[PDB]
Amino acid sequence: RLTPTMMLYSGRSQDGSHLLKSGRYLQQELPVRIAHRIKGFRSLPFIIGCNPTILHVHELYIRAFQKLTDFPPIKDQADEAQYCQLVRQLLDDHKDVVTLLAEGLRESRKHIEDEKLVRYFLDKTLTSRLGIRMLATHHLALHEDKPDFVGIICTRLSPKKIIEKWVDFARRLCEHKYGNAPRVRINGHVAARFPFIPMPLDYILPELLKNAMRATMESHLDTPYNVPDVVITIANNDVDLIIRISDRGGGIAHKDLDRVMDYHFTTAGFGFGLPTSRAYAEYLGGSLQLQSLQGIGTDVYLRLRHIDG
Amino acid sequence: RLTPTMMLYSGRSQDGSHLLKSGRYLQQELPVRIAHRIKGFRSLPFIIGCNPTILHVHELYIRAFQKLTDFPPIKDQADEAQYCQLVRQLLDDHKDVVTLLAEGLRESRKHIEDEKLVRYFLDKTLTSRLGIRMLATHHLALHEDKPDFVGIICTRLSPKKIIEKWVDFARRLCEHKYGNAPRVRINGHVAARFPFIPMPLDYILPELLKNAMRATMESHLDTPYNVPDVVITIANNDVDLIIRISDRGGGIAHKDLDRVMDYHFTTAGFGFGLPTSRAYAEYLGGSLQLQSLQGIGTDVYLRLRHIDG
Ligand SMILES: Nc1ncnc2c1ncn2[C@@H]1O[C@H](COP(=O)(O)OP(=O)(O)O)[C@@H](O)[C@H]1O
Ligand SMILES: Nc1ncnc2c1ncn2[C@@H]1O[C@H](COP(=O)(O)OP(=O)(O)O)[C@@H](O)[C@H]1O
Ligand SMILES: O=C(O)[C@@H](Cl)Cc1ccccc1
Ligand SMILES: O=C(O)[C@@H](Cl)Cc1ccccc1
Ligand SMILES: [K+]
Ligand SMILES: [K+]
Ligand SMILES: [Mg+2]
Ligand SMILES: [Mg+2]
Repeated sequence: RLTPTMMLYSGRSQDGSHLLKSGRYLQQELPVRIAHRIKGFRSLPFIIGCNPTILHVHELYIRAFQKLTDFPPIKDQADEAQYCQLVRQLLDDHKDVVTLLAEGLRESRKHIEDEKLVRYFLDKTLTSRLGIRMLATHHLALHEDKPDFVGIICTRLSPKKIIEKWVDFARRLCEHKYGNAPRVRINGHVAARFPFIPMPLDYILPELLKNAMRATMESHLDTPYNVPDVVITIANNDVDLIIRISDRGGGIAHKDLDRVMDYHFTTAGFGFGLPTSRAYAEYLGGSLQLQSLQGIGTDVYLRLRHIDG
Repeated sequence: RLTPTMMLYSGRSQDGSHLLKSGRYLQQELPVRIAHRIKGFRSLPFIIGCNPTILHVHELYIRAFQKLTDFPPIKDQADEAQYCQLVRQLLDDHKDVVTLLAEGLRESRKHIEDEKLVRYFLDKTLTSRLGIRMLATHHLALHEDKPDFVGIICTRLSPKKIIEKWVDFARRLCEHKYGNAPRVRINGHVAARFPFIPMPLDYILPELLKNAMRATMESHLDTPYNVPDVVITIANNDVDLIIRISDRGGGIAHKDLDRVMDYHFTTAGFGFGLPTSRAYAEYLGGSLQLQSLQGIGTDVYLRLRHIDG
């Protein structure tokens, strides 16, 4: 069952033939998708494309294409096993790509007149990248025998559990900077369990939690020891999963509202949290919507489609 | 200070000359706006325009134009006083217009192929009507000496007070039908007071409250004696007033979501509550936005711009 035009193999065999079919799928799929990313770099405005960090990333993708296309057609388990080593190397080599693009683009984008251009390039590049890393990680995970997982697909994911995971994480970060962190309540369908892919949530949830906690602390500088809770509601229905994250952090100002979804815009991280999360949600067939109550707080609505039966 | 291109006179004199200037303004303004509504009827699809209820309303507007244009130019207080009698008559004669349009259009709109057509006609007709009734009522109110009012403009409106007014009202209606009504909590800027025109709120608030209470009751048929509260948050900033109305009434279904803002669409009133409220909010420079958590509830966000300094 599929992410967009990308299928995650739920097949399984004892002879391990599902691993060869998966491996062969990747082998046919990855080079084409990397070619697309390279075409993306080739079409960047010249002046942005000449930035040395952008050039570095452009070269990384070329190298990846080279390694992928030089790898021989998979015929046996020894082949597949070796291909996995390559996939692991590329996953690691490219792990800082978002950060590098942010850096390379930060100034150089100001050099051009179409602001739509960079946004489009980042949405496209980052979401294609997520899709590639999902397929790749899924293949590697097929070798695992974690219970409740078929690759990266959790067969019985609890939204509440994964939210709490990221809450603990964001609270620790927040405490480190402010001395305290809002407490988080979670309500709604807290007992929901369903088949789901965690990975997008692992990107998005911490970004939105960090935003909500930061806003809460910075609007309560006089009582850091007593700040309004962040409240999270889970709604699980047959079509989608909805996670609403509500804070009393004072809201997103009218003057900032039309900018918060721009890559690089920050009123402080490096301003990628919101546009990246939205691009990811929409890529997967969901959405990310903001409701600002200026003077009071912000509600953020994450919607992700369910895995189709 | 103004609604769109319509100015509400805050002028005041002891000789009562502000009343003559206001009266003269109305006299120049109303006939033109009524002419526009008549042109709206003239352009309706023939088959809809021939509906007898639609024809009735079309005639009402013609009569109104006739009476308005036959009235002599205002020169003195006796004139103005008489013009007020006319305005009062028209206000009353036209008080059921929304209901009549709903009825006349209900079936006849199915006869045509552009669904955008009726929506546009209603948005335009209903909002122009609100604007006219606001100007008209404002003029009449200039004769009043209610404290805290300049015409229909409240100089120190409390959002909490007007919300409670409509809560009591909606709860009574709801209790009459279900035996109980959700309790309502109000939070946020509960002590806010500012200059504001109540009239749009008096339309919108009861519509949204009725929706929220109905949804809550119909999703709790087994425990009507114990239903989730409706929760209302007031956010007051320098740009707008935001009133969020949140229920745990189960949400607006995915299959219904794209229809709830259509005139006439109802899953039960007569399906005008939402599209009418949105048209009114947008006419006044605000908005009405819905966030559905299918399986849990709905958040409705009403935003109205503040009176400009
Ligand atoms: N929940 C929130 N409350 C208030 N402001 C927010 C919230 N979420 C985001 N923002 C604003 O949006 C801006 C952009 O957020 P983001 O894309 O995550 O980048 P960053 O957090 O690195 O600035 C933030 O700088 C902040 O001003
Ligand atoms: N808060 C809500 N919760 C659930 N459903 C709602 C809510 N508000 C509106 N709806 C749905 O939207 C439809 C249209 O609402 P409206 O325009 O007010 O007309 P009516 O209430 O007369 O049907 C309703 O019939 C109902 O199905
Ligand atoms: O940019 C990335 O992170 C990805 Cl596209 C690199 C990669 C390519 C192919 C296979 C696995 C990882
Ligand atoms: O349809 C209405 O309610 C309004 Cl437009 C009728 C009216 C016209 C002119 C003055 C006052 C009321
Ligand atoms: K941003
Ligand atoms: K409707
Ligand atoms: Mg952030
Ligand atoms: Mg209604």
